[PDB]
Amino acid sequence: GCKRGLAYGYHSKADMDVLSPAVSWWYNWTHVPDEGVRPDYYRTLGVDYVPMVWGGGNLDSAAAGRIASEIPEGARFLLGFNEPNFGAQADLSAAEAAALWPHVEAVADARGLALVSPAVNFCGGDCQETDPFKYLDDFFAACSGCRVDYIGIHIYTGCKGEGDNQAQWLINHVETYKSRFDKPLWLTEFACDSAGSLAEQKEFLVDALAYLENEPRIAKYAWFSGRADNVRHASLLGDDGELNELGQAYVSAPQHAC
Ligand SMILES: [Ca+2]
Ligand SMILES: [Ca+2]
Ligand SMILES: [Cl-]
Repeated sequence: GCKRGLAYGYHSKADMDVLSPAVSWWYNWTHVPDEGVRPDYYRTLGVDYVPMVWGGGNLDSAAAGRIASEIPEGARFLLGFNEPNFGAQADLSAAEAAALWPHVEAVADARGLALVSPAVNFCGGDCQETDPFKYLDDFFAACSGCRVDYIGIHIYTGCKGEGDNQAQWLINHVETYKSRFDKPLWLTEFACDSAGSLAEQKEFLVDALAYLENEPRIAKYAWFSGRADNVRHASLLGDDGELNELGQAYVSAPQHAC
């Protein structure tokens, strides 16, 4: 249904009150929703929680059972491993990710969840695989019998883009995924990474959402993040329950069919 989500794990009730007019889903890199809004408040607001299996550690049938019984009632999706191609994140070869996928698929089969691939991006340092398109080709080869409904991607570019479209470098990467793969896409983290001022991140966000809302191959997208320390000007929230100017732009931006 509605595409606009958030990648954040520390929502308060008041935070979700001000986001929920347009932010219809979120995830938090684990499989149980943020303590501040659980077990009922997010459900009463009608915001969807999407669980994740972040990585490959401590994973077997017993763990799959536990995760399936801990994910809340109402789940419909399950995200696969986070940035496995990065040594500093889930740190799995495409072959290892494919070999452990049965545990992820066992959770989704038990609970009736649609599956998002492990989420990839370009890696430049400490990389199992630098090239995200290659990683995914290799994963699908190694996971030939596996259920994967959607492809997970992360994009972080500079803020200036091309001509009047400050999001052109992000658009160009989505167009590469669209040519390299046929499955629908979830853009589970994005922001620009060079913002010299708030105005630079705001113009990038506005042009990015106009593209993502109107691109049918993007099923869902999630801004990084509610409160971020290390991506300059990327936070949406200030004080408890207060959107900042960037949050207001994210909530107010036009939506496709929704
Ligand atoms: Ca281990
Ligand atoms: Ca512009
Ligand atoms: Cl609650």
